[PDB]
Amino acid sequence: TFQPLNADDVRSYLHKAVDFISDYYKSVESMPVLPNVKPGYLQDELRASPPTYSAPFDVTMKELRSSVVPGMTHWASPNFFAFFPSTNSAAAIAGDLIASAMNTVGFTWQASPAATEMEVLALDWLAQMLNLPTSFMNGRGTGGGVILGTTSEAMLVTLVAARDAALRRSGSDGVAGLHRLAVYAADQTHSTFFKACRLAGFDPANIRSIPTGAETDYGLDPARLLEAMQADADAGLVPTYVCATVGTTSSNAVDPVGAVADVAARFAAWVHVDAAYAGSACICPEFRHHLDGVERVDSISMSPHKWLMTCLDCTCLYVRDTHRLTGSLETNPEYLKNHASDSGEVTDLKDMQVGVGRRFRGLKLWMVMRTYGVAKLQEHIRSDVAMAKVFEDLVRGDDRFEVVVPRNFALVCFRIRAGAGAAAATEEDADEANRELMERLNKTGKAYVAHTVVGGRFVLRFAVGSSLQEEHHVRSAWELIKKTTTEMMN
Amino acid sequence: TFQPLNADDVRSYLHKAVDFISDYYKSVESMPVLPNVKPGYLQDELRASPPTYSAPFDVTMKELRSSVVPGMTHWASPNFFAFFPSTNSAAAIAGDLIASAMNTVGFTWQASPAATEMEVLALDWLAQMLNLPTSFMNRTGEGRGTGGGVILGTTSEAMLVTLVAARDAALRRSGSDGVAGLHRLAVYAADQTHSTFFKACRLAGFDPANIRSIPTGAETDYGLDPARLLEAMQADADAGLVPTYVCATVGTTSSNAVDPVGAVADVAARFAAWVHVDAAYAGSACICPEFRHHLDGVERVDSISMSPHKWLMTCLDCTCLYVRDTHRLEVTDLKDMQVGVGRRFRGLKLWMVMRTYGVAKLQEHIRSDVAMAKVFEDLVRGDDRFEVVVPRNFALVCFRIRAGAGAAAATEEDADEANRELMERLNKTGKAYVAHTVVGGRFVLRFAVGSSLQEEHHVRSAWELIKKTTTEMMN
Ligand SMILES: *Cc1c(COP(=O)(O)O)cnc(C)c1O
Ligand SMILES: *Cc1c(COP(=O)(O)O)cnc(C)c1O
Ligand SMILES: [Ca+2]
Ligand SMILES: [Ca+2]
Ligand SMILES: [Ca+2]
Ligand SMILES: [Ca+2]
Repeated sequence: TFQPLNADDVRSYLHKAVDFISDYYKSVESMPVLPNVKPGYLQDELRASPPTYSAPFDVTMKELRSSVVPGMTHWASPNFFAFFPSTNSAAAIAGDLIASAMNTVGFTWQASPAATEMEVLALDWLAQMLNLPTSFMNGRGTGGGVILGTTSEAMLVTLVAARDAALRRSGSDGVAGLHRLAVYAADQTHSTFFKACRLAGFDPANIRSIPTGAETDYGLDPARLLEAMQADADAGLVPTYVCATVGTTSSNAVDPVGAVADVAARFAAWVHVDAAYAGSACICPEFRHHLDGVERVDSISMSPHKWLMTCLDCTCLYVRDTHRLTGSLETNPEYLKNHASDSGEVTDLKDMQVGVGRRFRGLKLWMVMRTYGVAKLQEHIRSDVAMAKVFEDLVRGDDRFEVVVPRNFALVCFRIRAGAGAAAATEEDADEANRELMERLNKTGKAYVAHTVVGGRFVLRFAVGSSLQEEHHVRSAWELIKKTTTEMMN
Repeated sequence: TFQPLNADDVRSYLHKAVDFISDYYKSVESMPVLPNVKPGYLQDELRASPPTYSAPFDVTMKELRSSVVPGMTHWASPNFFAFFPSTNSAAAIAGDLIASAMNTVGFTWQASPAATEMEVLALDWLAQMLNLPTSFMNRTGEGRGTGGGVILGTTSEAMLVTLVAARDAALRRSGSDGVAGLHRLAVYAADQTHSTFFKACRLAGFDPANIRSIPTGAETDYGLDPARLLEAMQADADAGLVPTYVCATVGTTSSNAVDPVGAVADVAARFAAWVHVDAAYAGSACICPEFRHHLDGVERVDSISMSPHKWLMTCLDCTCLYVRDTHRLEVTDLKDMQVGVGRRFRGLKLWMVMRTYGVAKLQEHIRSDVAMAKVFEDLVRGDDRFEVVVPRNFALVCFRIRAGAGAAAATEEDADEANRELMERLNKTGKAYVAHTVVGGRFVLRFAVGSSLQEEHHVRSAWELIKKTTTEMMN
């Protein structure tokens, strides 16, 4: 008699959720971006124990509005300027809602053919937008792709494939040889790469974080990479894997992809390109040069759930040889066996990821591309970049401020210059002035700004592109920075 | 001038999705559970390249109805009897829809306080339903517990991150220079533990030579024999290897065997090995007192996982990992014990399920699935041509046509072929989806009760179809 998917409840709960969402988008800008709660508030307000009895879903939604929403940081706010925006769209939310309701589990093709074939089709469409070489999709090709939750999983599975190949060819006695494998990335590489290395069992003493400096705009210098890898090879270590980043998290530095692949090829090392954020911009011809050389790397990942209007989670991994991944990741449990899998004519996507089950993530990505089309997706990239250029040129027109690195995409790095005011004579002073500025913009509730460290300096990041954000939001943000800065001097 | 979240599109697209969903549940039983498509069907229906121009969302929805839905396997069907059902609820779907619209990333408490606290809260609520010791809890009623939890994507992820924590702890215990001593670490699980666990062991860098799959037999109903485990671990310790981690499963995938948790924890304690309980499916049943005995001894293990996205009415992804006494590793989940950093607000839908329906309805949800499974099991036991292969512990029944049922099921090899034929004929009708396993070297049909729209009459009707089909086979 209890039917959790009864027709009446399905329609009314979801209608109430849609009403909440409409109200939320109309009212989010008026809320403070950052909340004013203390750790532990939530269990105080909800209770410590689940209710014994049921409640009308209107009560659940009231507690959502009363206790959850006021304790949120509003990533959807047009005044959220931190990290990178989680850009979103009605088509993507619609697609994920439909996937959640059908709730298929696509470990094998047979487990739901449409879920796997649409994932393959969405990956292929995106590869076409990105102008990936045909070696990255799939009649003799060996390339292909998989949608994963995170860049970390994409790093982990390619690290495992590279690890297993290095151990096999170098003659390791089982994993006795694992302590001789070495891996390489610039010191601007996201911290999650180094964690994935540790997960896969690489020795922390052999995880090389290569220094970068202002001379290359903090991109990886391939001469410094070659020297590190050669020194390891001369010491009896096995260079195994290099991560190059296009669009680093701190300052949007860009590693030279082709030059890195050429260096790594001297050692037969795996090369993965992390383009989690800036990959989406490469659907535009004027940005596609940042991926030159990708035809010589082993794998590349990017996240539509950053800059391609697809809600979390959605990270796309492309490899030139899927057999290298399935060799490490495949299983063949009896209860999943089926004629299609046996035939070799399908790829079961459990064999391209860590886990077994998986959501129908292909649906929302296809719905975004199918509904909006390439031209609109390109104009979405370009309008975000143009807003960022407005903000950069505003920073450059005020001699109290400096733009710390060149702007490649929609992120501007800036700070209060030294010698800008009495409260910033030295550069250690200017450091504390910028920290004060940031904490003052955040208490306002009309901004969320977070910082980074660029060449030993305290720097404010301004990451443009929250989906609700328009040009006037960025200009008003500039006025608020200017205004707050003046009040700090006197 | 293009606004992807403009008010008109948000309402109209979502209302069209809700209409599709309402229609889907009302009509999914009339569709064949398994589709009649061949590999590659989709690229013959839809365009090969992404469109340059935009299209009305109605066109997108028409292609979903015309080309996607006909190629799906309907997990939501009441006649879906395979694997474990992905049980679901209006509250869970609503919660995941709201999470997608807010679209926050909770990689720190500050990156969204409500999101981190709600995940912690949802985990602490479920821990109470499971009657876990406070050593697995973050907050208690008036203070703090000594443990913690995190909401992960898969049971495989839970195994991987606990394997990594145990691996690193054993390397320090054994004075390894970095990973130099990794080749000495051994790991253990029954041969009925999911193959994804042995894959996770290889992912974490354990040596294939040291990954132990312990044989099980019918004498323990394919549960792990702790004496066999002790023998294997003692042998490795005597050879200079370091016993590092044991996985005990409550409700194995193939036949729902149950490993003896407390006995496994005691054997493993003699070597200081990490013990993880995998209760991906059966964990949800342990919110009922008549099932909670299966978790006796959990106070002595190191970690336990279960997946609400199997049997607790929460759509994928939702796997809960609990770790005891996390100091050995203000209000935060164990964010370092996941593969990635930035992922969805998974806790909202889990809280909405518990807050909207309550503990009593969740328990009756478990009990009424088990009662349907018992009905099916008694129907099978009442027909001499069939046998129930192992005792039914939860809502999965394993059965087969036995040898001697007919002239076409004379030898045990013939019964194997007849069971495969029965399965394929059932699936061809579109009125069922059944899949198989192998138990004690015999081909066995699984019957997994619990798809959310499924009622008792669906189960009785499936049994009549099984009888009808078997009769037509034996001529
Ligand atoms: C966003 C970001 C990541 C995030 O990694 P996850 O594992 O998905 O959380 C990694 N690399 C770059 C360059 C990023 O911008
Ligand atoms: C579900 C199942 C698994 C597989 O889990 P994933 O979440 O798909 O990785 C592992 N163990 C058991 C007992 C299962 O039922
Ligand atoms: Ca195969
Ligand atoms: Ca924009
Ligand atoms: Ca209190
Ligand atoms: Ca039920």
